Amino acid sequence: DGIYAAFDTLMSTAGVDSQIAALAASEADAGTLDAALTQSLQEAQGRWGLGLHHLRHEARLTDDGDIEILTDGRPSARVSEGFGALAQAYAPMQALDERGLSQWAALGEGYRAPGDLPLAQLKVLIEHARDFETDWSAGRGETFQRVWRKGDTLFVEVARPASAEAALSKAAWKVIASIKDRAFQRELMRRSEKDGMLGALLGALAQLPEAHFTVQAFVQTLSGAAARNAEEYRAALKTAAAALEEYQGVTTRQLSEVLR
Amino acid sequence: DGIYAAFDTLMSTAGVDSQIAALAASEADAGTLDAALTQSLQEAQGRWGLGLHHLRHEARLTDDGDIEILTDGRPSARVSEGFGALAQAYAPMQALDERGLSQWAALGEGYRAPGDLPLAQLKVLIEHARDFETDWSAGRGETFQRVWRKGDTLFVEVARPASAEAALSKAAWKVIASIKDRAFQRELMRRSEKDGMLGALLGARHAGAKANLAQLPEAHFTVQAFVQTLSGAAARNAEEYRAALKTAAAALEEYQGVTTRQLSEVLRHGL
Amino acid sequence: DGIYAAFDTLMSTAGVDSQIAALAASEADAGTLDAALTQSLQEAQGRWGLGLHHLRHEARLTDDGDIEILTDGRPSARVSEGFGALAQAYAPMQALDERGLSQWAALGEGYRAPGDLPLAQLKVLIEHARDFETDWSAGRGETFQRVWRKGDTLFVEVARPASAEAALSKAAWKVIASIKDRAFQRELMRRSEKDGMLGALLGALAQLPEAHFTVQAFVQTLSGAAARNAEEYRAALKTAAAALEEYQGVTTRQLSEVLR
Amino acid sequence: DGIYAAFDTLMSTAGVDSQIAALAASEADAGTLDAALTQSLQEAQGRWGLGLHHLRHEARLTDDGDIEILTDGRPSARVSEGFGALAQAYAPMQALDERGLSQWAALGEGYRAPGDLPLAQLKVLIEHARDFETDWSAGRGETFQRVWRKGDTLFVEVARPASAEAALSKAAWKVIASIKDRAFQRELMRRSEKDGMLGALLGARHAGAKANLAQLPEAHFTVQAFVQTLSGAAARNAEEYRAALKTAAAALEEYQGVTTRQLSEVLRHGL
Repeated sequence: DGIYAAFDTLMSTAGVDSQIAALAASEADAGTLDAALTQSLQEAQGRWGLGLHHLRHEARLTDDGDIEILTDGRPSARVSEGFGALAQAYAPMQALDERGLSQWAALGEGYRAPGDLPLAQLKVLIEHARDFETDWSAGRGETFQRVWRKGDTLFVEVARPASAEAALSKAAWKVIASIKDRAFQRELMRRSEKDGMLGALLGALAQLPEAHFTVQAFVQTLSGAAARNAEEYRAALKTAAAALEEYQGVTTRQLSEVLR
Repeated sequence: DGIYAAFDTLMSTAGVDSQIAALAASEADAGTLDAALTQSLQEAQGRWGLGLHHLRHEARLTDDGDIEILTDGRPSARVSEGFGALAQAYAPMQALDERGLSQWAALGEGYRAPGDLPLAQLKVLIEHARDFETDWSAGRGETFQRVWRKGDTLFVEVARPASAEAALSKAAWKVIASIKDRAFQRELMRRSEKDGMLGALLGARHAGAKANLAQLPEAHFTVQAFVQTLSGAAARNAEEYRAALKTAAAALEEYQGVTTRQLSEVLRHGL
Repeated sequence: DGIYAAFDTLMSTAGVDSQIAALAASEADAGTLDAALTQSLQEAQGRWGLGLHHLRHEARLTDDGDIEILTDGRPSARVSEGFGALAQAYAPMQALDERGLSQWAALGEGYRAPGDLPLAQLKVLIEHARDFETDWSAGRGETFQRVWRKGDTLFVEVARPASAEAALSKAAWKVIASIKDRAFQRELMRRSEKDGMLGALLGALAQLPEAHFTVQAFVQTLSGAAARNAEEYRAALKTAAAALEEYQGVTTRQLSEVLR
Repeated sequence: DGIYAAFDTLMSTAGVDSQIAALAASEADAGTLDAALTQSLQEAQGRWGLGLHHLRHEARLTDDGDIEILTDGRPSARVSEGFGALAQAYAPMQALDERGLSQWAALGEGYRAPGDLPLAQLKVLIEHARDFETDWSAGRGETFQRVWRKGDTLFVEVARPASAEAALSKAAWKVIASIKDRAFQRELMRRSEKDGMLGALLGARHAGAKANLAQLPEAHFTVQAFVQTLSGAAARNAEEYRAALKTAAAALEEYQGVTTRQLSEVLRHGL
């Protein structure tokens, strides 16, 4: 179950407990496995902060027993090629500004409401518009928020962009601070002075998916009448911010564990 | 030659100067004539007030020298069948409330906002929503309004519902008030108290006038609405929206007055 | 009990639980308090790694209710003048090399055995010499060791020199890594990038005794026949190394607590 | 003049050429004479083998023209009191074992290493210890050794214990073996079998010879030891230590042989 386990780690870098290997162990058929893979990939895309909401992300089993990742049904990458390869495949499809926020609109071509829109106007849009989308707006705790509705589903995205290097540095900091051996810790803190906690931990990388994917956002979804309710929108925004916090903490602790 | 003038008179009831007869006489190719017929009939559909904005309306020439009208690619009627036949074709696809307003949405399936939305909320929708539609207003008399945007075009519809019979009755009231023979007009009013003003007028017309009046398109079609369209940046302008609402209201009033005058001059010249 | 509490913190920087304020609260007389102060000062001198074993360190109550610190009976400093003042008073009496080890001999003038002495020769000196002293020798875990006998007491000193700046940096590292608030921690780690964890913690010093005194050594003492036994010497060396480790850990955790 | 020569003869029993009489005749000031007396007597104390290294030995002139000997600043005897009186003064401060070796330590209170310490351990002590002392060796016959360092000076003491009576007995054996009168020597041996060889010799001496022999310092003092001293770097040299041990042993042998010859030439010249 090598490819299944690799997909499991790829999902775990986004805080997704896909359990794909366990599902394959239960003699699940190709369709059920593909549906689970696609659901996990969509969940992880909602958290990676790549800004590809305009594309349909799917994952399927191939004839040779591999897992293929596709965008809009177009073959994008395969797991056997490595996680860095899949990041390289995703890169040209992205468009990021200096803040790490996606410049693409989730609804594609069409009007986009300004990010500095007053809350009363946003309430009007929520209650009475058909489809709408807002640009990135500043939020609490150095985060950014936006919202868009497609059909009968309202998506609220809260993002704090973060490079993989920063998360690796934070995890290495925590790991170095948590070392029980005094002399070993003093040596690592000494090497850190010269090569960062990066070369401190490594001296004591691309294969690990955490070097390419880290949690940067979270998308919460409302459906039905809840999609047209301001109370539900605010509740979803709060839950999305809390989920971003929780999943970033989970991923940083997981990275610390894997570096230990 | 006759069918083209018949189409022209059908369009004239909706205020459309199609000039199809002139285009036919100019020996224009088929595609141009079908395009002109389709554009004229689509223009007239927004004025007849049938509430069929969700259907695609087309008109094309057929092999046997007639004009065929189609909705959603499905044939509906031929012009030679008569105007009442066209009305009977359009009727089962209508859904009107007690006020004479269409209950169908212009955008089809989807959310429609309530009517009488405050200027602030409607302004937010106009400036920042992608596509939207509102229900009919409460009314300012027998005049109602609604607005919907599709893609890059905003449509403001102002409708004063009126059947062809209602317009003919208004014209009949006008001509009876215009009659200088006081005894004759008093007699006509005495018969009207029993048989309706329209029926009283028709009873004093020529022999077989009812059969000679069903041949006119105005007995089945009349102006019930006016749609004013904005495009581009003006489609997202609340000021342009309210100005277009006023423009459509004034245009509807002018058109209905013109139909009233024409129907009065027809009923008086009858007998 | 301000001066008593200040002396208590001064002893706590060496890991000494002097409890001087509690003793003064029990209406202890001047002699008992002075004896306790002198014992605590000697214990702290054994751990500060200042290399002043050749001097007699005493502490006494003054007529005005202060505490006076003396070397060889000569007034050296007073607690009311501050801990930095006492460090300044101790500084000219010191002699330290590039490794942070004291160059002074604990027995004063006289012969000093080389630090690279073979262990059999050291055993002979332990069993049959009257008084002896060895220079600093390298030991396990980046530590250094030396031994000397005066009269009927054998002292084994194990030292890992460490500046107060390094201990402060290590404590700030631990405190930053232990912060429960994610955004606050990210801000501190960001400021650290520019001003060290020093300005990171301070921006969110000389008055605190930890800025001037930190644990650098430990001295274990044997008496009687145990002073002339090689087994006892090796056991004392092991206990001294373990005590150095334990007290350095205790002081670093205490400094982390006081910076939190 | 007599007391100075008496001190000289007292020193001669320990191999010290004090020349106090010449210094007195040279009219040297008091301080010089006291210093010379003290140095000579301290030199003789290390050869008499009384084991009083822990005491400070001094000699000084007094008001009445005599010489007073002091230990630790306490007066002990005057030279005019006789040499036996000086021996009786020194005796209660001694502590000798059955071998004639002093049980007192040279460094006083403190640790003393066992004797017969292997060359390696003793070498470590010599090179790296500050101050140390060892007990007496097992002996190589009646000759014993020990070593102690104080400050910058190392002392190696080699002792062959012998009372003045023992040295006189050895000299008596020598002179009796030297006697050419075979009948006389056989008679002396016959009396010696009963009264000791020394007593047999003294019985054949002059009248009142025992009273005429107590006036000689050699009846109470004799060479029992030799101390060789190293200073400075040589005080921390094991090779210098062993060389000094050999030097002290040879010097002790030479000194005791000289005393034996002198005592024999005195006993023979007696009668």
